Amino acid sequence: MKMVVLKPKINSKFHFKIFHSNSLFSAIVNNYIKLYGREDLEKNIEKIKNIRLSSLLYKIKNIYLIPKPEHPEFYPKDIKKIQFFSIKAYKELLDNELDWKNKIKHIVDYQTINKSIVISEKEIEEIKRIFGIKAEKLKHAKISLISKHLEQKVADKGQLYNIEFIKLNENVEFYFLIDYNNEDKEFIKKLEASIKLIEDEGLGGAGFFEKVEIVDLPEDFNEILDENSKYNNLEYKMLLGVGIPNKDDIKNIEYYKLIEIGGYIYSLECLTKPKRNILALTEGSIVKNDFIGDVKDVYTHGKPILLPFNP
Amino acid sequence: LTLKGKVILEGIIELETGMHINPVIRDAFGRILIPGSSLKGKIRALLERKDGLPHDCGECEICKIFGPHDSKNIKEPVRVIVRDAYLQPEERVVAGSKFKFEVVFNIYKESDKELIKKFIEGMKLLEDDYLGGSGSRGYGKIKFRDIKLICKPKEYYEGNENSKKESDEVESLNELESELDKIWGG
Ligand SMILES: [Zn+2]
Repeated sequence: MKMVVLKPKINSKFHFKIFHSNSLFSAIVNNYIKLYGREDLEKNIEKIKNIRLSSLLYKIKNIYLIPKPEHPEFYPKDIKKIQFFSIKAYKELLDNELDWKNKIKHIVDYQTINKSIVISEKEIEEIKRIFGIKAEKLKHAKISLISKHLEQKVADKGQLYNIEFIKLNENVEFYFLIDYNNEDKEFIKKLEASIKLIEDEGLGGAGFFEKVEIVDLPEDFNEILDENSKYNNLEYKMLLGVGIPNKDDIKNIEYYKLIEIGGYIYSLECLTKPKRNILALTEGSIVKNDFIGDVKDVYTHGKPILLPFNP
Repeated sequence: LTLKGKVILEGIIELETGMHINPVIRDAFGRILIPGSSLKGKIRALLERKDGLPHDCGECEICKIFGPHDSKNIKEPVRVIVRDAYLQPEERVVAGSKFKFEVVFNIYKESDKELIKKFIEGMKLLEDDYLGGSGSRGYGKIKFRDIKLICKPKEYYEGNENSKKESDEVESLNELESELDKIWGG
C-alpha cells in the first residue's frame, strides 16, 4: 500500500463533503487512457478496477486527517461538528492511549481544531507552532485551513446552480492512499504514471498542483495497516473511501451513511427520463469482517481502502 | 493516439498600460487575475485573423491547437491549455503590474512543434496589439517577459525524475524558438 501526496499550486482553487474515491479513480483512468490509449485500458480493466482507493483527504505537514468513524460511540451536542481524526489520534483510540468516554472535555477543549478536527496531544505544540497560536486552548483558535466560496453559475438560459470553490492553506496538502492489489511492474509503473499525470491534469470540474509524489505510508499508517500486526485481528473496519457493496458484503455492514453517486444532466431532453443513481457508503462507515466492494458501469469505483477499527 | 509529453511555457505578463476591473477580473476570493480563456481567446482571434464564432473543424492549424468550437468535430485531442494569470505581489490596475502566466502544450505527434510555434507567434501578435477589446479599438497594451520552457516527457511521469528538463529564462518571445529546438524528447 502506497501514499499519494498532492501539493496544490499557489493560487490554485478546487471544485468538487470531500472528493470521493470514485472521482479519483475516474481521474487515474482518464490519465491512463491519455497516456496509453483507450485500447490498452480495456486490456487491463480487470486489474485497474481491482485497485483500492481512499478518498481525497487532508495532510498538515506530518498530520494526516482521516474521516470520523460513524460509530454511535461518538455521540453538549457539539460532537456533531467533528468530522476528522488525525491518524495518530485515531491510533490512540485503538491502544486506549486516548479516552473518548470519560475525557471528552479535555479532547474538546485542548485537542480539537476548528471544532471539527480531533488530534493528539503530541501534535498540539507543532500545530500551534505552524499557525502561530499562542492561546493555551485550541478551542480559542480559529485556523484558516480552507476557504470556501459558493458562486452562482448557469448551465444565457438553462438551469441556475451553485458551485463551491475551495482554497487550501499553504500548510495544507491533499493526500490519498492507493492499494494496487498487484505486483506487475509494467502495470504498477503505468498506474503511478497515471497518478503522477494529475500534477498537470488536476482535479474536479480544474485545480492544478505543483507536485504529485508517490511515497510509502507514514509509520502510523504502516504500523496500523501491516497485516503482520495486532490490529489485523480487530473485528471491525472503517472505510476511507466510498463503498459500493456486492450482494455478499451486505451482511457485514453495521453502522454507515449513504450517498448517491451518478451522472451529469447532459441536457433538458432527459428531464423526462428517470435518474438512475448508484448508492454508496460514505467514508467512515463501519463494517465487520471485510468489505470487498464493486465497480459499476464510464466506470464507478466502489472498492474503498479499509482501516482496522475496534469499538 | 497516445500522449508523448507535456511542454509547459511558464513566464511573466506585464502591463504597459493601466487596466480597469473582460480582460482583468477580480477573483471570488478577492485575487486579481487575467482569465486564461480571455488571453487564449484574444490569441485565437489574432491567430485566426492572420489566416483569413471561432473556427470549427478537425484538420486545421488553429483547430488542432485551441480545439474546434464544437466537440462533435474533434479529430485530434486539444493540445493547448492556458492557465489563469494571477497577479504577483511585488477600480483599475496600475501599469507595470505582473501576472505570472502558464501555458500547457500537449504533444502527441512529432509535427506539433509548429503548433507550439504558431501559438508563440500568436503571443507575438498579441504583444504588439491589445489584451482587452477586439478588432478596431482594443485597450491596454501588454508585453511578455521572463519566459521559461519546461519539458515533461512521458518518461518523466513514468518515474524518471531527471528526464524533466528546463530551459533558462529568456527576456522575450523571439528567443523562444531557439530554446524550443534545444528541447525535444520523446
Ligand atoms: Zn479549422
